[PDB]
Amino acid sequence: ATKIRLQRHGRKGYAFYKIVVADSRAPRDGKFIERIGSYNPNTNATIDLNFERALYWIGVGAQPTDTARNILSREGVLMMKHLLGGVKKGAFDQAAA
Amino acid sequence: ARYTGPKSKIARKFGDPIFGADKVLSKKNYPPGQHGTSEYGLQLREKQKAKYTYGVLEKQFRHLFHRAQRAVTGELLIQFLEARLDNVVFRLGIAPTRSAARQLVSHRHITVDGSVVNIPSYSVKPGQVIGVRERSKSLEVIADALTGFNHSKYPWMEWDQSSLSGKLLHMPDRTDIPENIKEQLIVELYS
Amino acid sequence: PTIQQLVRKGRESFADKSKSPALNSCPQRRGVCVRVYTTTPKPNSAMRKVARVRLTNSKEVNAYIPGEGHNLQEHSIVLVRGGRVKDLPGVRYHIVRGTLDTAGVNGRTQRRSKYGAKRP
Amino acid sequence: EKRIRQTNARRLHNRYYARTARNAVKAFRALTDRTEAEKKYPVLASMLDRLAGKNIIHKNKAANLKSKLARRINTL
RNA sequence: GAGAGUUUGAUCCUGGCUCAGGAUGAACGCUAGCGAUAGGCUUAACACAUGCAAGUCGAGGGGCAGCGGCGACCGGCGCACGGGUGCGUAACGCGUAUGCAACUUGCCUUACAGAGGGGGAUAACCCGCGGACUAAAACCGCAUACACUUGUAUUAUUGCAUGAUAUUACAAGGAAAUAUAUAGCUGUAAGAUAGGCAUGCGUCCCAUUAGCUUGUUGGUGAGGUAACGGCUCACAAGGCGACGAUGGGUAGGGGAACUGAGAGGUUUAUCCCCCACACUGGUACUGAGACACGGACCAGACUCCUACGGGAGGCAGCAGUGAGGAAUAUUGGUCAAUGGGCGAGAGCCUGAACCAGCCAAGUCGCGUGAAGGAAGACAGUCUAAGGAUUGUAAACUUCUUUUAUACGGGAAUAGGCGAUACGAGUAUUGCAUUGAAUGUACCGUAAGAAACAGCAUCGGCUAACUCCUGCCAGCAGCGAUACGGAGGAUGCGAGCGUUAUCCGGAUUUAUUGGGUUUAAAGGGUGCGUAGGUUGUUCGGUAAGUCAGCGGUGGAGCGCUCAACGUUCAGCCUGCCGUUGAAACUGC
Ligand SMILES: [K+]
Ligand SMILES: [K+]
Ligand SMILES: [K+]
Ligand SMILES: [Mg+2]
Ligand SMILES: [Mg+2]
Ligand SMILES: [Mg+2]
Repeated sequence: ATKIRLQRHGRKGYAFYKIVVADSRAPRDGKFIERIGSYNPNTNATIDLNFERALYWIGVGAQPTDTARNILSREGVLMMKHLLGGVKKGAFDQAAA
Repeated sequence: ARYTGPKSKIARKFGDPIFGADKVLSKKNYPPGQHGTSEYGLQLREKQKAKYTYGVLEKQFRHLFHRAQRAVTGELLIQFLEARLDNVVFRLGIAPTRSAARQLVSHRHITVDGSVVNIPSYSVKPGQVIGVRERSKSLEVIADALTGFNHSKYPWMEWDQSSLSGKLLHMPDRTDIPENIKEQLIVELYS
Repeated sequence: PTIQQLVRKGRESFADKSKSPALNSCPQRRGVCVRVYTTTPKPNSAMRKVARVRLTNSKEVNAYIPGEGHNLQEHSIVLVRGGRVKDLPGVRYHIVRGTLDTAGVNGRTQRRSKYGAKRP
Repeated sequence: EKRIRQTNARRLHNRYYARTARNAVKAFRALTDRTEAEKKYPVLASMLDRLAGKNIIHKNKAANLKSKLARRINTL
């Protein structure tokens, strides 16, 4: 299936991951459909993320891995519950906390 | 590697007092050897003079040269050579000679911006602080070179004896650096 | 030629031959000393020591023996490298000293690495 | 051994129904009477559709066979 | 964006050759301290033995002989991926750009409908390769679905020819899985993903390779396929070729990488995309998907074992060993991280991957000490003077680094409380192979740490002794300011040289950018086919040409510094689509 995962694109002893959308059958650092961000666990962890594209792929049904799911839980990408029109029409703001 | 050999032989070969003052600069001053020139000879003499006076080997010197070419090329190569941790420490007077400055930097005695840097080739950008280690401010050898001498003849160092630090205002122009090196010869040789 | 002549025919570029064809694009080869003999130079008048060697690449060539004093003999396994001698027609290869059967030159104190002599 | 046994059993199972369906279409292809063709069509179409939804053959193959037989019986 | 030598007694040209430079998954000789980050059978799709590499589900079923969970069997999913190799293949194989109104697509997401009723074997077990009873989310009917398929229509709308999309109908036919709220099951549609087919242009030499083809070219019909089609099967005759058909030889192809101011070129070592393959051929089968990489059957080598009745392996997965060779490493650790497979989850597995070990080892960085100390002893060249030489010897400090000790990070992030009743947002819990590994700190010490090449010209660097053949060389050549040693000198420096391969100077294939009287080079001379070129002028067109619009394909930050990682400004200037212009070429 289509997945959201991290490819190790760095140096020995310095792991830098690229957040991409790719088929499950593709190799880990090989082919991908779209690049949606970056990830660095060495700092105290800087995350770059395309919010619109990540929302689009999680809406069309790309299954994220565990670490990519945590990265999407951060930066508020899993707000599809709030954006599903759950008997409301306004948009809440939880990013400030 | 490092030269770690005889210095008076190089001093008598080049004539100029690159390492400092010595009695052999005035007594028996001639190129060394029991037996003792083309423009190649003079260019090689100039390049080796720069290398010996700044403690740089050939590959590092070539890297410095083409870095200066990428970013007058001979004019800024000299300031690139001057902007070095050992050279800046030596010019601040905290160490007697350039070899002493190199050893002091290589050992855990010199900090840059509060962090100890022990690479004696680290390029020092303008507006940076180079200072003695706070754990090595009370060495017998560390004080006689700075205190007492107090040359302060360079209008690009700020000393601030009350903190034992030092600052580089800006890269000095090619006329204010007291080095007898014709950069045109070196850039012609490497061109 | 005219532009149309070049369009019809074009330009042809030859291939430069290799100066050591018996090595088969290898730095060194291994052989056996088929014969050990002496040759005369083509205004020198010396006695140059050469060996006819059959290399493992199915080829037989002549290899000069540099230095003074060779312990080699017939049917000896030797290492053969490129390099020719100007005043000797024929030979175009050298024998590496200090490798396999060939021994280093005794009593050498200068240019030691070119003749396989250790530090004394 | 398990894979070999499963493949042999499934091959025999598929061969049974595929050969039965092929024989059914072969027998239907020699019919002449319109009423006989009309009363023999639905069971053959049911068998073909069961095969197609049962993955012995393909849905497009069953559709092609059904279309061919219907167009044949539409012209006596 | 450059040159040097070399034909002569001495010139100026022409022309080859040789050096000088840069780069290797290179090898060899001499000599070797450390750290970081790369790379490691280039020779043969060579042989061997051992072990591992693809399993998982007791929330599917019969059993428990084993204390809860599970050996084994039936069943579901996966093993077509990850990984390895470059044999074969001048081909819609690949690159670039499109089309499918001729296509298929498990797992995933969303929407709409449904899960009602039954019956056979059979594995294991039992009893001796045979006999009997067994269960299903295994297997197969029946009921239902007009959201699907098939056939006949009506109303349309609209295309690119064959036509396509929707409605409104009749007819026939086609499913399921339940288990302990969760996990789910079936049909249909849309999306996403992955494949398939067909196209325009580009894609190595040989004419001491000139005709090739007989389902070959087209039409009708039928069959077959996911699908069009000579894909296959039962009239006309064609089609393709000097813009190179056909035949032969050699290559996997691109981005990269290296290298040239540019023109470009070389080569696929690591890395990524596509293709082909799994000892050699043939056939398939199972599957959503197969050249089936740890699946069959048969036919061929070859190799191994039996106990002569019979059976096994393919080492182009990861590691030992042997051989070939100039030459390339451990029968290592862990699933902690990333990625996969299965599972409701916990979790299990993973020679992918993370790591470590070995290897002058490609690149980068550091050390082998820092400041003073007069002209010891021992070497040379001249009985004194000069070179070694501030060099040693002591006397004063420092520890990068080595050693002994301690602290030791980071890579590790993932019960209630709204409530839409489920998502989702918040606490807690263990979790490191690397690993005394970075780093930090403490004693007592310069203590443990420098080679190699060449010094007569080109070129940086000269005395004396040998030899006067032995020798040396890239050239002028010497056989010595050229051979061998001793003293000094000059390069580079944990490296220095030798060999092999590839580029530039080379304009030594010259479109940019060469020539043909005498240096190589005008056909013996004409006529003429294909082809190339086209006086002047008036209008059309828009093929070349030009322009616009779309689609596609240096500055920071972190490594203590640097190599190196990483981000944005910055080219896309190649291809395609769509609008305009008309001076020149073409018509
Ligand atoms: K962190
Ligand atoms: K399947
Ligand atoms: K893992
Ligand atoms: Mg180095
Ligand atoms: Mg002539
Ligand atoms: Mg004539």
